[PDB]
Amino acid sequence: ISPPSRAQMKRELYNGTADITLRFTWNFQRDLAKGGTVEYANEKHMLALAPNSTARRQLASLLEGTSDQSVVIPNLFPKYIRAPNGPEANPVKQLQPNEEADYLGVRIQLRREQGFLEWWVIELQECRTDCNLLPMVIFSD
Amino acid sequence: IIPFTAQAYEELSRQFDPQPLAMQFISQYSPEDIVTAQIEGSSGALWR
Repeated sequence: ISPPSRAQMKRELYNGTADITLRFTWNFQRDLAKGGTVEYANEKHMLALAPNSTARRQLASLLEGTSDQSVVIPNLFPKYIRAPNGPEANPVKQLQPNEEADYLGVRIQLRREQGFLEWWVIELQECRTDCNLLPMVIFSD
Repeated sequence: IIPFTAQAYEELSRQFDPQPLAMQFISQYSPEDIVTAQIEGSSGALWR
Protein backbone atom coordinates (compact mmCIF):
# COMPACT_ATOMS: atom_id res chain seq x y z
CA ILE A 1 0.00 0.00 0.00
CA SER A 2 1.48 3.35 -1.01
CA PRO A 3 2.91 5.00 2.14
CA PRO A 4 0.66 8.11 2.25
CA SER A 5 -2.45 5.99 1.66
CA ARG A 6 -1.07 3.34 4.02
CA ALA A 7 -1.00 5.97 6.73
CA GLN A 8 -4.51 6.96 5.66
CA MET A 9 -5.58 3.32 5.85
CA LYS A 10 -4.00 3.35 9.23
CA ARG A 11 -5.94 6.39 10.20
CA GLU A 12 -9.22 4.87 9.05
CA LEU A 13 -8.69 1.91 11.36
CA TYR A 14 -7.20 4.25 13.96
CA ASN A 15 -9.92 6.89 13.82
CA GLY A 16 -11.14 7.92 10.37
CA THR A 17 -14.85 7.15 10.39
CA ALA A 18 -15.19 5.19 7.13
CA ASP A 19 -16.17 1.70 5.98
CA ILE A 20 -13.32 -0.09 4.23
CA THR A 21 -14.61 -2.22 1.39
CA LEU A 22 -13.49 -5.72 2.31
CA ARG A 23 -14.39 -7.35 -0.98
CA PHE A 24 -13.52 -10.99 -0.54
CA THR A 25 -13.59 -11.85 -4.22
CA TRP A 26 -13.93 -15.60 -4.61
CA ASN A 27 -12.91 -15.99 -8.26
CA PHE A 28 -13.27 -19.56 -9.51
CA GLN A 29 -11.56 -19.82 -12.86
CA ARG A 30 -12.41 -23.21 -14.33
CA ASP A 31 -11.72 -24.12 -17.94
CA LEU A 32 -13.27 -23.94 -21.39
CA ALA A 33 -12.16 -27.34 -22.66
CA LYS A 34 -14.94 -29.05 -20.74
CA GLY A 35 -17.21 -26.09 -21.38
CA GLY A 36 -17.72 -23.16 -19.05
CA THR A 37 -18.51 -19.89 -20.78
CA VAL A 38 -17.65 -17.43 -18.05
CA GLU A 39 -15.74 -20.09 -16.13
CA TYR A 40 -14.46 -17.54 -13.62
CA ALA A 41 -17.23 -17.57 -11.02
CA ASN A 42 -16.66 -14.51 -8.86
CA GLU A 43 -18.41 -12.80 -5.96
CA LYS A 44 -16.99 -9.97 -3.90
CA HIS A 45 -18.12 -10.86 -0.39
CA MET A 46 -17.79 -7.36 1.01
CA LEU A 47 -17.45 -6.55 4.70
CA ALA A 48 -17.91 -2.83 5.28
CA LEU A 49 -15.41 -2.22 8.06
CA ALA A 50 -17.28 -0.37 10.79
CA PRO A 51 -15.12 2.58 11.90
CA ASN A 52 -12.91 1.42 14.79
CA SER A 53 -14.84 -1.77 15.50
CA THR A 54 -13.28 -4.71 17.32
CA ALA A 55 -11.93 -5.87 13.98
CA ARG A 56 -10.79 -2.39 12.97
CA ARG A 57 -9.19 -1.68 16.34
CA GLN A 58 -7.24 -4.87 15.93
CA LEU A 59 -6.31 -3.54 12.51
CA ALA A 60 -5.41 -0.21 14.08
CA SER A 61 -2.81 -1.87 16.25
CA LEU A 62 -1.83 -4.16 13.38
CA LEU A 63 -0.95 -1.15 11.26
CA GLU A 64 0.46 0.77 14.21
CA GLY A 65 3.44 -1.50 14.68
CA THR A 66 2.51 -4.74 16.39
CA SER A 67 1.87 -7.93 14.46
CA ASP A 68 -0.15 -9.87 17.01
CA GLN A 69 -3.78 -8.97 16.34
CA SER A 70 -6.32 -11.56 15.29
CA VAL A 71 -8.79 -9.49 13.28
CA VAL A 72 -12.26 -10.96 13.82
CA ILE A 73 -14.11 -11.02 10.51
CA PRO A 74 -17.65 -12.15 11.35
CA ASN A 75 -18.15 -15.49 9.53
CA LEU A 76 -17.16 -14.37 6.05
CA PHE A 77 -15.49 -17.30 4.29
CA PRO A 78 -18.07 -19.17 2.17
CA LYS A 79 -17.71 -22.85 3.01
CA TYR A 80 -20.20 -24.02 0.37
CA ILE A 81 -20.51 -22.19 -2.95
CA ARG A 82 -22.96 -23.07 -5.73
CA ALA A 83 -20.77 -21.76 -8.53
CA PRO A 84 -21.83 -22.39 -12.10
CA ASN A 85 -20.41 -21.67 -15.54
CA GLY A 86 -21.48 -18.07 -15.13
CA PRO A 87 -19.54 -15.32 -13.37
CA GLU A 88 -21.04 -15.74 -9.90
CA ALA A 89 -19.62 -17.30 -6.76
CA ASN A 90 -22.97 -17.36 -4.99
CA PRO A 91 -22.86 -19.57 -1.90
CA VAL A 92 -25.47 -22.20 -1.26
CA LYS A 93 -28.30 -20.77 0.82
CA GLN A 94 -29.50 -23.18 3.57
CA LEU A 95 -26.07 -24.85 3.37
CA GLN A 96 -25.10 -21.61 5.00
CA PRO A 97 -28.47 -20.30 6.24
CA ASN A 98 -27.29 -16.82 7.21
CA GLU A 99 -24.77 -16.95 4.35
CA GLU A 100 -22.89 -13.95 5.78
CA ALA A 101 -23.10 -15.22 9.32
CA ASP A 102 -23.04 -18.91 8.46
CA TYR A 103 -20.10 -18.90 6.07
CA LEU A 104 -16.99 -19.67 8.10
CA GLY A 105 -15.43 -17.53 10.81
CA VAL A 106 -12.35 -16.04 9.18
CA ARG A 107 -9.49 -14.20 10.89
CA ILE A 108 -6.65 -12.03 9.57
CA GLN A 109 -3.10 -11.56 10.83
CA LEU A 110 -0.62 -9.11 9.40
CA ARG A 111 2.83 -10.34 10.28
CA ARG A 112 5.07 -7.31 10.10
CA GLU A 113 8.23 -8.88 11.50
CA GLN A 114 10.78 -6.10 10.88
CA GLY A 115 13.96 -7.83 9.77
CA PHE A 116 8.72 -4.32 8.26
CA LEU A 117 8.55 -7.63 6.38
CA GLU A 118 4.79 -7.15 6.26
CA TRP A 119 3.31 -10.55 5.58
CA TRP A 120 -0.40 -11.38 5.70
CA VAL A 121 -1.70 -14.72 6.94
CA ILE A 122 -5.39 -15.52 6.52
CA GLU A 123 -6.26 -17.38 9.68
CA LEU A 124 -9.56 -18.77 10.85
CA GLN A 125 -11.45 -17.96 14.03
CA GLU A 126 -10.67 -21.60 14.80
CA CYS A 127 -7.40 -22.00 12.90
CA ARG A 128 -6.08 -25.55 13.08
CA THR A 129 -4.18 -25.64 9.80
CA ASP A 130 -6.31 -22.97 8.20
CA CYS A 131 -3.76 -20.22 8.66
CA ASN A 132 -1.92 -21.69 5.73
CA LEU A 133 -4.58 -23.87 4.13
CA LEU A 134 -8.20 -22.81 4.53
CA PRO A 135 -10.46 -25.70 3.51
CA MET A 136 -13.76 -24.46 2.10
CA VAL A 137 -15.90 -26.03 -0.63
CA ILE A 138 -17.31 -25.07 -4.00
CA PHE A 139 -20.47 -26.86 -5.03
CA SER A 140 -19.64 -26.88 -8.72
CA ASP A 141 -22.13 -27.04 -11.58
CA ILE B 1 -15.05 4.46 -10.88
CA ILE B 2 -18.05 6.81 -10.92
CA PRO B 3 -21.03 5.99 -13.13
CA PHE B 4 -21.80 9.50 -14.38
CA THR B 5 -25.24 10.72 -13.39
CA ALA B 6 -27.73 12.61 -15.54
CA GLN B 7 -26.46 15.95 -14.23
CA ALA B 8 -22.86 14.86 -14.70
CA TYR B 9 -23.65 13.83 -18.26
CA GLU B 10 -25.12 17.25 -18.99
CA GLU B 11 -21.91 18.83 -17.74
CA LEU B 12 -19.69 16.79 -20.07
CA SER B 13 -22.01 17.36 -23.02
CA ARG B 14 -22.02 21.11 -22.42
CA GLN B 15 -18.24 21.22 -22.00
CA PHE B 16 -17.87 19.83 -25.49
CA ASP B 17 -21.03 21.35 -26.96
CA PRO B 18 -19.19 23.67 -29.41
CA GLN B 19 -17.79 20.64 -31.24
CA PRO B 20 -20.87 18.91 -32.66
CA LEU B 21 -19.45 15.39 -32.82
CA ALA B 22 -17.82 15.68 -29.40
CA MET B 23 -21.12 16.55 -27.79
CA GLN B 24 -22.82 13.94 -29.99
CA PHE B 25 -20.68 11.16 -28.52
CA ILE B 26 -21.51 12.16 -24.95
CA SER B 27 -25.20 12.88 -25.58
CA GLN B 28 -25.81 9.72 -27.61
CA TYR B 29 -24.33 7.57 -24.88
CA SER B 30 -27.11 7.13 -22.34
CA PRO B 31 -26.91 8.70 -18.88
CA GLU B 32 -25.32 6.36 -16.31
CA ASP B 33 -23.38 5.15 -19.33
CA ILE B 34 -20.33 7.39 -19.44
CA VAL B 35 -18.26 6.13 -16.52
CA THR B 36 -15.54 8.09 -14.71
CA ALA B 37 -11.99 6.77 -14.96
CA GLN B 38 -10.69 7.78 -11.54
CA ILE B 39 -7.50 5.76 -11.91
CA GLU B 40 -5.33 5.62 -8.80
CA GLY B 41 -1.90 7.19 -9.12
CA SER B 42 -0.32 6.49 -5.76
CA SER B 43 2.36 3.81 -5.75
CA GLY B 44 3.80 1.89 -2.84
CA ALA B 45 4.26 -0.95 -5.25
CA LEU B 46 7.97 -0.50 -5.82
CA TRP B 47 9.15 -1.81 -9.15
CA ARG B 48 11.25 -4.78 -10.15
